[PDB]
Amino acid sequence: AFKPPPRPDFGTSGRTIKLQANFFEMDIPKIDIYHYELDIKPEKCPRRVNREIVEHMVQHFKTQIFGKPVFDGRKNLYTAMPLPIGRDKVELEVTLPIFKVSIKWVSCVSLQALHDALSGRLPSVPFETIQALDVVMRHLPSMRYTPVGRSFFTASEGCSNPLGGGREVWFGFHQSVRPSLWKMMLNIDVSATAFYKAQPVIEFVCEVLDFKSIEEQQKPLTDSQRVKFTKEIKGLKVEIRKYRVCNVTRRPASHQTFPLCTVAQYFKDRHKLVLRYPHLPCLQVGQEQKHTYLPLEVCNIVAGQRCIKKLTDNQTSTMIRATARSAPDRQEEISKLMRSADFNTDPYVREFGIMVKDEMTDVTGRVLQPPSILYGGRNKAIATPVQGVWDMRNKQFHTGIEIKVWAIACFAPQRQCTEVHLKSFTEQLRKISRDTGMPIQGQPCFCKYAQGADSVEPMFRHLKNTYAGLQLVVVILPGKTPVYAEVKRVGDTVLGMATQCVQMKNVQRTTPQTLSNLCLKINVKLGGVNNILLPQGRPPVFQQPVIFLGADVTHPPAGDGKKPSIAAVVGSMDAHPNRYCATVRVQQHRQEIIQDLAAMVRELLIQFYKSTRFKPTRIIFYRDGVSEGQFQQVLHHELLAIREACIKLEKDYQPGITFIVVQKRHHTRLFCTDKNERVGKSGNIPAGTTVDTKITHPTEFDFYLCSHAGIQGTSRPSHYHVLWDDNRFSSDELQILTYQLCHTYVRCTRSVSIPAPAYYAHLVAFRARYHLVDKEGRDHQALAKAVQVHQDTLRTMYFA
RNA sequence: UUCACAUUGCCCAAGUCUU
RNA sequence: CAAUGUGA
Ligand SMILES: [Mg+2]
Ligand SMILES: [Mg+2]
Ligand SMILES: [Mg+2]
Repeated sequence: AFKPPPRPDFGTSGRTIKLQANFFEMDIPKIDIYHYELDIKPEKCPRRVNREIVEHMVQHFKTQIFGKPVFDGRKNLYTAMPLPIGRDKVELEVTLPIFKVSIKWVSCVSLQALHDALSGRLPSVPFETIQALDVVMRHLPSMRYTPVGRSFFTASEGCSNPLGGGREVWFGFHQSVRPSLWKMMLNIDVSATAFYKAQPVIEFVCEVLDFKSIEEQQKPLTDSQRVKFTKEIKGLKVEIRKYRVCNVTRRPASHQTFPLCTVAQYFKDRHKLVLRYPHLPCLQVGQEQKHTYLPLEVCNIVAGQRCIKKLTDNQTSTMIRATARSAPDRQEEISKLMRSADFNTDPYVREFGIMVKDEMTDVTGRVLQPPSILYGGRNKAIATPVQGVWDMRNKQFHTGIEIKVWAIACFAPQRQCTEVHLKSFTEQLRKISRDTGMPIQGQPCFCKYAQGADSVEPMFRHLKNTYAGLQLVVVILPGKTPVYAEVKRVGDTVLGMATQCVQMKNVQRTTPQTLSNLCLKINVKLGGVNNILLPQGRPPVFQQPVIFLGADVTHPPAGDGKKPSIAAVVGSMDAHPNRYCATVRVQQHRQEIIQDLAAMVRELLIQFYKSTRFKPTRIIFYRDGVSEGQFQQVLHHELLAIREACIKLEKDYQPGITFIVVQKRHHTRLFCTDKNERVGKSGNIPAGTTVDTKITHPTEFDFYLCSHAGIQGTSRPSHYHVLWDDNRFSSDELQILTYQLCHTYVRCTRSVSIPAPAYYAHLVAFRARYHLVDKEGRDHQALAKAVQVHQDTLRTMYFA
């Protein structure tokens, strides 16, 4: 239960399309290359500090040693020809404007054995060899540019992309080495992120405070100003000799004091310095408990410090405006980068005789046929998606819900959302509900204005007790408000009542499209079936009972230290497949492995049997958001968790488990080669484009599938990787199955970018995160209850 | 909080050392 | 899901 299956075959389905991928072929020599371990003392040093130490050491000891190594920034060094070593250590003493370095060889890396693994000759790809190659390609840019993850950022030359607040956009590129069916590939993609301007602190103060210039004013800052500035620069580094800021003094430099005495005076006396701006305070740097101080005038923000904090609304707006790029525009920016990059020239890439193609790799994809969507009513109409989109005009829900009892609760101000507005909104919504098959048969049995989160629970309690057979509460919200989270806390977890919130602006001015999409959510929440896949058009897997599981963990934002990660798992409850149920848990901070999966799957198998009266013969498990580096760890725990659930249920119940990891967030981009193939304004590849050759895995079962219409920017083709498959799918069937599952998403008449089960799992997790707002053993149980839905909500699609 | 797509935020990675 | 855009 620990090795992924081989690729069973290649797909044959769909018309072919010519594509270019942001992969660049690598020509690698077959040689033994020599790996050395390293030790640098002290070893609490930053990665970049260590690189310097090796850099000098290499030029200092050039005679009788090293007479062009690469270095991974910690303890691994690679050379193209052997050193004067053996397994003998060599204790070296290096100096840099006081370090000791150990160099003990470890092994030989065979680039020969890598040609084999890329062939059918060898079963496995040797990670240690791929690791080496990565260090080679990364060595130069890790010192020229500023690394962030697997990317590299630098201030663009001649361009300034200021964000305000003392920030600006830096442009960069992702870089990674990947084996493939064809060759080694250099994956390159352009990116941008926020950095702090290396301007004087004085100018940094200005932009943060919105001064046109300093001297406005020459009075000491208001505490409102001194605090806001404290928030911006604390934790940043500054140079005079670099230092990190840990505090901003309360008193001006003229009257701030320390035991050797005014800050102004020490610079006046010791350093011959009279300060232009005594009225302003001082940065406290170094150790918080020690008493070092610097005035702002003698300090610069040191370059290369990424902005870890969230951008403001306007900074975000600016950032997007800068990096927004249609697919051709994006294809051209990667291309220009690679020609410019001059990978071949790099002297370290040369030491290892590596050659990189300057042109994007050509790959042949296939564009799969969309499934037909069956509707109900008397029409029993069939929708046919064109380019990943269809519509509901002249169509009714497969199983529409008749709404007899419902209510409206308006938390928008009466002045702003009038009874006319609500009445007109009710008129149109009823018109669209009729055209849609989910007839709202009469006016609401209750319609009252309210205010504040305080009125929610009593209102909803009154409703539940007063109106028998109450199906729905429509809730009008003024905009962004804590009432929403409250409405859902009470509705989902406290009273178990269906609610549908609507922004006030979408009530004041309705449209047929918005109301149609709104009915999609309502009908589902009330137990309806919007549509189903054309039964006779489904893959053979449906000939027997099968459950489709979607799973996902959602972790806390950057910089957060204590919030839990939220695991969510959903399972199909019919043979369509359309109706899903959901389980959800809180678990350890930033743990990807779903800890309580067995319990979650058991719940779903039980409810599947209660809904369908079948026991699944197969389990198709779509698992979102696991990266290659976590495949084995995740699969081991979660495959065994699914078996565990099955085994503790009955007998020998051993359905076939297919384990698929879905990755939407990678750096593979696909482009149309021929301009006549590009779709829409964004110029993206068409919905259904499938790639399972050339750029994919050399031995294992994986494929790219872009299942959605690209509206804007460059589409992300979702990657699927089969980690386990008891059911022995062919490439065709699984690719078609995955694609058809993208058309079973109930919130829109579109093919979405990942399978509905996986998509729902996101919605579920995000809803759990909403139940926990401002609430995040005894700690665990408190949160565990916050995300536990009512008994009456368990079997619903409340998350729609 | 009508909805999708796109940018960022999420596991891996990255990150952390005389006033 | 939140912020920000493109769209229906
Ligand atoms: Mg995730
Ligand atoms: Mg780590
Ligand atoms: Mg949005």
